[PDB]
Amino acid sequence: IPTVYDIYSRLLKDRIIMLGSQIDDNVANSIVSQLLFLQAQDSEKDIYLYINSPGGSVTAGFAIYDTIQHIKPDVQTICIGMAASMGSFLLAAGAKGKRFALPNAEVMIHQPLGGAQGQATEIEIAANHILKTREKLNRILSERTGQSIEKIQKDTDRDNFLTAEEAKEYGLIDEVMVP
Amino acid sequence: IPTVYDIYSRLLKDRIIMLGSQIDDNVANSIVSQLLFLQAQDSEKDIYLYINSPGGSVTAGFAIYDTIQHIKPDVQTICIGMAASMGSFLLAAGAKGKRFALPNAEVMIHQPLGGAQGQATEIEIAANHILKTREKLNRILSERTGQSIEKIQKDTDRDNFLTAEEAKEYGLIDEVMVP
Amino acid sequence: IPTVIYDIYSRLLKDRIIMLGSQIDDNVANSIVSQLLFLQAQDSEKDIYLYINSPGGSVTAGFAIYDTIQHIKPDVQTICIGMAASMGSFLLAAGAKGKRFALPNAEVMIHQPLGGAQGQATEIEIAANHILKTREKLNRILSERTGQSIEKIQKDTDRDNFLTAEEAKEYGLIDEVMVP
Amino acid sequence: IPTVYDIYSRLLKDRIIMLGSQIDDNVANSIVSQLLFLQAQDSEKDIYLYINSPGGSVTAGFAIYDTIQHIKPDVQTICIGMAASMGSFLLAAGAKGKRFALPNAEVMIHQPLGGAQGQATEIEIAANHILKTREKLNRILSERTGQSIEKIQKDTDRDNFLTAEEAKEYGLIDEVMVP
Amino acid sequence: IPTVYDIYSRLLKDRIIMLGSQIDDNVANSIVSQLLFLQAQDSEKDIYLYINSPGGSVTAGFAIYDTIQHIKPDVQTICIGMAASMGSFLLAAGAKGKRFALPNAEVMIHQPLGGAQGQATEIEIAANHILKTREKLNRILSERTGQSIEKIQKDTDRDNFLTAEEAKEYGLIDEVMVP
Amino acid sequence: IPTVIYDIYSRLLKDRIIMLGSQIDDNVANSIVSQLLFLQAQDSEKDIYLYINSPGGSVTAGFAIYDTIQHIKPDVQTICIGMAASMGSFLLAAGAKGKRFALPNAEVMIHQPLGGAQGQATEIEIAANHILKTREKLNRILSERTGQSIEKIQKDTDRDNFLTAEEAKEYGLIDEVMVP
Amino acid sequence: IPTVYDIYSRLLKDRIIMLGSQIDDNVANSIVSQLLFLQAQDSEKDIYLYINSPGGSVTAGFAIYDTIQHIKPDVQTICIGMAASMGSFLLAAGAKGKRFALPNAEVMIHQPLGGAQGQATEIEIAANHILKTREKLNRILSERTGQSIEKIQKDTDRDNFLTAEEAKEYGLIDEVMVP
Amino acid sequence: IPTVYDIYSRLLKDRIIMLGSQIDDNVANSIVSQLLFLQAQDSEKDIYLYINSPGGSVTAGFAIYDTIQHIKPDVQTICIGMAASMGSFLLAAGAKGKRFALPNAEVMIHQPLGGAQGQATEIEIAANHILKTREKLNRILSERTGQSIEKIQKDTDRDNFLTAEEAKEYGLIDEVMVP
Amino acid sequence: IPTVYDIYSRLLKDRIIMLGSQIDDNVANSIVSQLLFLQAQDSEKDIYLYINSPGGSVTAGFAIYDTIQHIKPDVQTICIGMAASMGSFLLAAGAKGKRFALPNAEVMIHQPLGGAQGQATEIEIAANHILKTREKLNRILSERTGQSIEKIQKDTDRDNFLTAEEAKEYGLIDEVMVP
Amino acid sequence: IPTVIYDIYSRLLKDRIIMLGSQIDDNVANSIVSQLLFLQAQDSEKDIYLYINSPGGSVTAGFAIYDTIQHIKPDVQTICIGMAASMGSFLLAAGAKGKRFALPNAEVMIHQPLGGAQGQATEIEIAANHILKTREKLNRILSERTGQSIEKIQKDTDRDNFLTAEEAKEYGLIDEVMVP
Amino acid sequence: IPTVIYDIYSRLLKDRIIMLGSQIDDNVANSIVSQLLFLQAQDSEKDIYLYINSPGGSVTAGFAIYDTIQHIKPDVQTICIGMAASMGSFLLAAGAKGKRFALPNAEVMIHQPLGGAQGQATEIEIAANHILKTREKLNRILSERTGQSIEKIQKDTDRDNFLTAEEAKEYGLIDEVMVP
Amino acid sequence: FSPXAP
Amino acid sequence: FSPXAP
Amino acid sequence: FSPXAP
Amino acid sequence: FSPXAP
Amino acid sequence: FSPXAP
Amino acid sequence: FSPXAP
Amino acid sequence: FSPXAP
Amino acid sequence: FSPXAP
Amino acid sequence: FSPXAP
Amino acid sequence: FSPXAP
Amino acid sequence: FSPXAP
Amino acid sequence: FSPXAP
Repeated sequence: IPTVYDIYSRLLKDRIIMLGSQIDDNVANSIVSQLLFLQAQDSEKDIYLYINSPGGSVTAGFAIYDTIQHIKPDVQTICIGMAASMGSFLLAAGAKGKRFALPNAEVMIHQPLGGAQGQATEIEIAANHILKTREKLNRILSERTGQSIEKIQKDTDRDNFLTAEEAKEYGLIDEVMVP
Repeated sequence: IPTVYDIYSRLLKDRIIMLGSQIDDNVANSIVSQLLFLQAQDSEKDIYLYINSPGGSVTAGFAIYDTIQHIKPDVQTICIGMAASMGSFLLAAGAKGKRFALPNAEVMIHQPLGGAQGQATEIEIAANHILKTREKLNRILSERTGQSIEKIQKDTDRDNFLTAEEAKEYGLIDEVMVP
Repeated sequence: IPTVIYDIYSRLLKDRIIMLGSQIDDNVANSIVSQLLFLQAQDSEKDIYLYINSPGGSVTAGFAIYDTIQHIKPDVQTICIGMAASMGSFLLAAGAKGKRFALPNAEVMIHQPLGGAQGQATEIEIAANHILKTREKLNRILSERTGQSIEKIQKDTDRDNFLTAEEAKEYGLIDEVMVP
Repeated sequence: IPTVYDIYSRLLKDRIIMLGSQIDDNVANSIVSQLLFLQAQDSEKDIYLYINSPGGSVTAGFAIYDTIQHIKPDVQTICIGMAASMGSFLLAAGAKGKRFALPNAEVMIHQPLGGAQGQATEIEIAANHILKTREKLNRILSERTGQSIEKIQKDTDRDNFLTAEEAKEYGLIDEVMVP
Repeated sequence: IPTVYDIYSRLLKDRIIMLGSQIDDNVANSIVSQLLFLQAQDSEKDIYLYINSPGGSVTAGFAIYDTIQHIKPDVQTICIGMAASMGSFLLAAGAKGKRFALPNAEVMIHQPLGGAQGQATEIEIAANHILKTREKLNRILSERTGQSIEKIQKDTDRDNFLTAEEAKEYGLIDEVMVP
Repeated sequence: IPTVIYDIYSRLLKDRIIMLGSQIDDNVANSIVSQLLFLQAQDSEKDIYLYINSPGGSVTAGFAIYDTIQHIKPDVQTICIGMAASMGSFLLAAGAKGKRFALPNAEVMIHQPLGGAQGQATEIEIAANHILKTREKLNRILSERTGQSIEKIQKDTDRDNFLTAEEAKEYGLIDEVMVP
Repeated sequence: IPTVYDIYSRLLKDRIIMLGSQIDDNVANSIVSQLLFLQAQDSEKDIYLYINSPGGSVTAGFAIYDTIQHIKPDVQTICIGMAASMGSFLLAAGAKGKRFALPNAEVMIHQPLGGAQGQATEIEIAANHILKTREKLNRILSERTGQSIEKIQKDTDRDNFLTAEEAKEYGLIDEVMVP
Repeated sequence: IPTVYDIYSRLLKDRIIMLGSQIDDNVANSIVSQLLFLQAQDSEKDIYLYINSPGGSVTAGFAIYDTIQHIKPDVQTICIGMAASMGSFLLAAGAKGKRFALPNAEVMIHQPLGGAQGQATEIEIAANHILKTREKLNRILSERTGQSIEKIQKDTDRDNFLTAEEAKEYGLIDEVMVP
Repeated sequence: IPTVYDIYSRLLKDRIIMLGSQIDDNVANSIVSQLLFLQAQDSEKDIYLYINSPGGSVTAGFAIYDTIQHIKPDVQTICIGMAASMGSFLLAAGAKGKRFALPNAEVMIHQPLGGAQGQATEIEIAANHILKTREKLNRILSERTGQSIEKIQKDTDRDNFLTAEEAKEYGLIDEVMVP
Repeated sequence: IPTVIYDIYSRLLKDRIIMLGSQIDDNVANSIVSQLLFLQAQDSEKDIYLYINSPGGSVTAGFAIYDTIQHIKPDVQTICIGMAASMGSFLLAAGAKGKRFALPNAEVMIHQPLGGAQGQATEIEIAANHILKTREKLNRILSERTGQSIEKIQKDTDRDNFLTAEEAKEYGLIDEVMVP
Repeated sequence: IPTVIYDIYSRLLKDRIIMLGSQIDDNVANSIVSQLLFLQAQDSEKDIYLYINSPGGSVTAGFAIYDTIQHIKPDVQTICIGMAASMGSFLLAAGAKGKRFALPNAEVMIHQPLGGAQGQATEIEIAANHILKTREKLNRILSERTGQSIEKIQKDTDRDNFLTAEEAKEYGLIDEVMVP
Repeated sequence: FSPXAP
Repeated sequence: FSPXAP
Repeated sequence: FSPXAP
Repeated sequence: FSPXAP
Repeated sequence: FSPXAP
Repeated sequence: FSPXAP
Repeated sequence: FSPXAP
Repeated sequence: FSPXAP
Repeated sequence: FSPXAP
Repeated sequence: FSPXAP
Repeated sequence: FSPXAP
Repeated sequence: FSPXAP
């Protein structure tokens, strides 16, 4: 990681936040803290969330999502490279009109993944929880994209890879950033 | 395994079948074959199923269960040592009036155990399957014990250890075999 | 494995019963195939009885058994005891028409073939084409054996689909539930 | 972790404490130290405890709990992402009227987990200890939520997932923080 | 294993059963089968159970115990080498007046060992079960030795090693077999 | 492995059936070679039947079997049940002309030989030269057995190439699909 | 890593970016950030991307590719040592007339690598995705080199090693940098 | 291994010995014993050694070699499949005029392999020993093939693969066994 | 690493570069960067490359080689301890008349090492590549030493250890640095 | 490493003390060599002090240090504290004549070089020749530094040979025992 | 490691306190030796304080410290806090006479040296001779430092021997128990 | 399982 | 276990 | 998260 | 598989 | 990525 | 062990 | 392999 | 690498 | 530990 | 190593 | 260790 | 924790 400040701290000075890894609690806590700090510095200027992420934890992802919606600044999202799973959910969560992807970026949507072992009753609880999580994700994706819940359900049943242009047509982003 | 014939083959000559291990497909295939063979030798004489088993596979257990109910001979069941999980289900499956346990034998009933990994939809299918399996077990146990399905559901929610005398009161066996 | 005054499975084979009681790999297939051909050579007219308690396994091994069943002259009855899943349920459905059975509490499960591929794009393409062709072949045969449309088989095998014996009968995978 | 100060040290300057990981002794010792330090700086101003945690050690959790109740400043609690087990206990421990969750945050309550190996007598001691620990947790949760001990016992028997809105209805939080 | 018959099969012809290993289900199933076979050959002649065992499974041990008490023949017990835990329980279970140990044999008594993992409620069930198992063992040992339940409880609290002579004084055996 | 009132494979060997039902290693080759020579000694005129359900394996072990087949006087019929891949499909194609069969759902796969080499540049050169010469030898023989040109064999074995029984017949790897 | 600044930070001051490792997300995020930072410092001056890389992730590589094409400054590319796979793709992506290799540098082109496990349907999705990725790479390589798509397809079917001079003749670079 | 006798025992009745594995001490002891037994049955009739072997231990190989040369019967050698290293040495050791290979059989010759660890003096001893072993092998191969020691030395410096026809030209065998 | 600056950074101030480890990409990237930096500081003054290295990656080695030949300053090479494989290649690459070794230094030359796995065609490609790499190394060594390509080929066929004096006679260095 | 009001080793280097206090690998050698050259550049006349507590290690790394000691103008004093074994004792003996010391309870050990070889007979021969030549080189230099004959060094290093400080002095590996 | 308004150990070193608070290896020895020499250079008359909480470790590393203590001019006080075992207790006993202390609940343990040997009979002989000579050297010095006979040291170190602080004083390993 | 299998 | 099993 | 925390 | 193999 | 992000 | 076992 | 081995 | 990069 | 160490 | 490197 | 090193 | 620790 080069020094210029470390490069990421230098970008944060210009209100750029990098989500460039798998989403776990540590990444979420850091992004949330950055969002709140930037709002405190200036509640009107745009924030820029650059996304190159295969996704990760749904609850960690929702910490970021809820913080984006809570703060007053518009949060622009730019997909560079890849936005998969909770990564693509967060891409779609940027301010309307300010969600971008580079031309060769990959967007992937699918249903949440998980696991359960033990008694029938325990598996039931785990299943109910992950199905409720999927309903919550699909509802929000419907609102953010303009697609019906029924179409989101069908289109996320298996791994679904989109080009930047396809993500735009779908309503996950607003513009392809062309060179 | 001592010779007298190996001891188990000698007991099979007197229509005694030993269920003395964890229930997997190999054990089931062997017990099923023994039951059918004894029926072919004599369709009227009793068969004796001695049980010392912590249980195992539900489908393997059901292969044995269905074979017991199918054949013409009465199958006596005797719990020696332990009959747990699918072991106790098979103990309860013996001919009415001919289900026994020794005085210090341990009977244990609980709900089926399992696992599920992957997409929300896959976890849903696994959960539905294990709940349907539990309903099927509870219904049959109801018929064999005389207890309601509702009571079986409550009593199998966690590990439930019964003395021989308690197993008799419950209707899992008919008699405690006293010296 | 207990002895009868023969090992028990060899004793059952004398009465033309073949046990498919494990995961289907090449060794299991080679043994079942050999048993089928041997029984046909002993008597080309008498029924053979294939008892199935299997989670399935290799598709090619399963097809060795399938093709041998269809080739020989004797009717092969199939009886599901316990479980017939994947290639196990395919073989259950492959028994002689009118002579496919399950015990009341038996579990039947159908789904699509499973596999894997690693390497260059072109290698993954070849593997994908092969497994898709395998699925089409399985689904077509299941359509013929059950009387269901290939479209319905495709939808019903998209994920793990568990059937009771009674449901398997309604579906056309078996002919009768064997009642006490 | 970006520099602005490291981001967490910058938040601590504004009396924000981050509980953003599994709760072990190190996390507890750090949070306790932060609480006491903030009290020493100003004994009247509110402290803000942001929670994104799957829980962890009960004794470590109680170090934090007891420190919160001991100090003079009100400690606000905000659930971002997830508050599970001892995490949800600490969420409920914030000053009355000042316990919050973001709209898509997940709250989970259940009974304590543990283990015991050895002699019958040793297992008895371990069991008595964990049951007493559960009674202590349930009593305090009763006081903090306004629910009866009987209801807490039933509702924590297995994993119980709550939405933010459900956590509010339950009395674990006071308000859902809406955009 | 030398041939004379294999040596153990030759001893079984003279109604000698060897319990010369750790007690698991396989050992129990074999000993039980041997006892029943010998009873069927002759219901009046003594059987001889030679014990050199560190113990093992309590339920497997109880399968053997209950079979001994059930059959008509007296079962003599002879401790050679070691009888520990469930081994010493079975030594004490021989016909009164016909329980022996060689002079340098070691007898050891202690409380049952086990394990429990999971929720507080699951640990409670496991603890209750192992304590009930201990009560059952201690009650029977009281009856077989003539010692009070209170004394058995104190003397089995930790590993308690007895010489043959001490085992006789205690009432675990009737005679030391002198050369 | 069941007993018939012989182990089943020994019973089939009495009727001149040899089972190649596993991966081809030296032990399998030594056994098949011994069986072929023994059957020739029993009767030098009667056909032998080689049943193949094999993913292939060692090329040298495969060539031990190949050379023994061509050496002995009896015709060796080959029947693909399930799968004949790699050296398995080579041996399928090596059966007596007019007497190479596959069951309808059997899978045949052809590809180039696989190997490895680590060490000095000169050692890698030797390993490469050896495996390329092995491929030339396999391709030449396949050309002779199938009637396809060496150039076409080279192109068609460049990557994994899966054939149905019918396609294997059209290619010249077998003579007939064995229909029920 | 010696100090002069660490050497790489010193080179970045003169607008030199080192791509000297396997390409993963962390490397891509860093290179992208460096490119954008250099553009912000001066939108007209050339940037120099030195490449010694065996390649790596295609999506990470495309993050770098898209950033190069997006920014206003010309990005010169210099292959030192090795540019293989996505490394050689990035070498070819430099500004026209300003793509170089040292005389003994190795360039290698081939098709993308991947994997897939699971249901037939899942393998189909994975295959379609990697084939579309290959089409995209080949099309861009055609445009950057002046070779036909048909020739690129044939020449990338297996590992294809080029000398610097051969890479120049092919159109992957513009000049061999001679002493 | 099929029954006809096990197949190998049936072949031994016709004086066929199978060397169909890696050469270790167990294989050597067995082959030596077979050779001596066949000589005792009939000191005039030919023995047939079928070889499909990657070689192995040099000392084990020499046990076989010396036994072949010691006994009165001619030992024919037939290479089926592969004769490598000590395998090809033994192929060449058959009676002159009675060494065969099938047309597609592979013969490979190379120098002995080994190892040495410890003090300089110990490595010297190990090196001297393996070089002396190589001289002994090369001298005998010279005598059996009619090639000079100098030519054997050059031709075994690295792995050298021969076709059957080439092995005949070299003098390792006398005839290719043609269809 | 002691401080005076860390010692290596202090030596770099006097235009000394240390190649004191196995040659991988990281080492190459660092040495290349150092060479270019020193040239930028002063394009006329000598640079000193001290070598104590067992070699490593050929492509990494060629990055260093090409950079040495590209820059204007003479690069002196001094072998201290060991220069093996690509280490000895780089020793020989120093400016003519300014290649040195200490009297007890070890120089070793041999052929490149590698691997290849997969289809015959893939092994062919790997073999062709490593043979072409060896031809390139041998040609350059010929030019730098004055020895024929044929002699380099023979002398590098196996590990060939040279004293400093022998390395001088060979033309790998110009002088032995005597005390 | 504690700090002094510098890290302790950097503080000692300011007084021209170099610590060789670990196993000798390339990194240790490169650092010691750099320190020696740096101290010479600071002052080409003042003594340097090499403190040795080392079980030895790589012979080539050891020779980098040896050759640098002999090359530079300053006298390098050597002091064995604790242990100087193998290449450690070689370097102890390499200090300026009259200025090689050991503390009274220090252990000095000499033996022959250790190594390994795997592969073809020819490769083992090359490895053996190399390690024997390395031993000859070490023994020759030790002869010169100690005043003992090459023949006596050869015999005395055949196996591990442990010397007290006093014995090391009598042998000629050091000049004085440093007494309190 | 907390900071004081220096890391705590660096702050203690400013007051001539050296902490030997771990297992004794070469790195620990090299650091302690360097600290002792540095403190002597700062002031050759003022006492140094060696605080010991150590299970021991390497004998040669321990002797590096021992010899440095005896070499320098300042008195080195030793204080056992917690534990001084094996080479730890040897170093405790090595402090200036009259200035060796232990806290009341500190544990001191003495025993014979530990080691190993593998290989030829002759190699095991050399290893045995070396470790026995090492033991003789340790026992002789302990005799001198404690006032106990060599015969008594030999018997008392034959197996692990745990001493209270008071017992260590009676033995002569320390001079005083430091009372509160 | 007879009647009828066998 | 007879009487009665068997 | 202000207002009100902080 | 007869007729004809065998 | 400016204009406009930032 | 006789007499008396057996 | 006969004739002639055996 | 200048001229010209940079 | 003073007095007297230090 | 000077003279002459450097 | 001085005198004399240093 | 004050008062009184500190």
